[PDB]
Amino acid sequence: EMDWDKTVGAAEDVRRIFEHIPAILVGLEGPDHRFVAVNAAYRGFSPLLDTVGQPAREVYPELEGQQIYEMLDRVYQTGEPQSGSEWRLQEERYFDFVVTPRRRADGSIEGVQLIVDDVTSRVRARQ
Amino acid sequence: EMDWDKTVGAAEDVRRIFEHIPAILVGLEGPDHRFVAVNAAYRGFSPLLDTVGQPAREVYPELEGQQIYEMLDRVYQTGEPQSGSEWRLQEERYFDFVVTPRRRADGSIEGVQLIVDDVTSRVRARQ
Repeated sequence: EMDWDKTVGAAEDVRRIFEHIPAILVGLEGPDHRFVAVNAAYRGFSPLLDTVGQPAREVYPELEGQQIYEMLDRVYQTGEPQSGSEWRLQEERYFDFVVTPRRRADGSIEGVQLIVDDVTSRVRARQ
Repeated sequence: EMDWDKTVGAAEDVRRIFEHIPAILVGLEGPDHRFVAVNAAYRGFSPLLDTVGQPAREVYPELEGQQIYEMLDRVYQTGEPQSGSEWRLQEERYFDFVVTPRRRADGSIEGVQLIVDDVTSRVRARQ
């Protein structure tokens, strides 16, 4: 078994690092993808805050299992990692991302987490 | 002021998300860059563990202020973010990275954190 405090870090410290990681990060939990962790970069990309605990589909209903929630479901249900490339999201933006499962010690799936990358300027550079 | 538990997440939860973020992440503290947070991807890339608390230069002395520690210093001292592209590291690997400062509420610099990207296969694909 692992000693988390010594091997990964103390919880408050690790939270503070996460907040400041220079990339868009999100953690979700349970079959309804409740927000469990979001850092400053994430909140910058979406200025809807005081957000932890609520189901994703509930804070972002303007989208609906299409086609992202459905891939969050697939990762949650099957544990198969999923990647997207250059997905449009209405300004008008494009995002790369990877979603992976999070397993408990018993091997069961607890939730998912994502790193997102804003690649708008890269596609917009296609003249 | 921000309510961390509600806005970013509870500390143990956020730590657990961080552990599982599918990208190499590291947090350091103080003028000697003591390890403060490292996730599974990081520990995979460097299987030297039980590592939190120690100064970087002390666990990786085979490198020496060259030319990376020196750029960790520059970010710590000046607060200027730094990016690297395709840095070799002896197998033989190549890494992209971004290092940013972490400021206290008083505006002072507490440490730095990094996201690292292994891009070996991308350069190795140059025939």
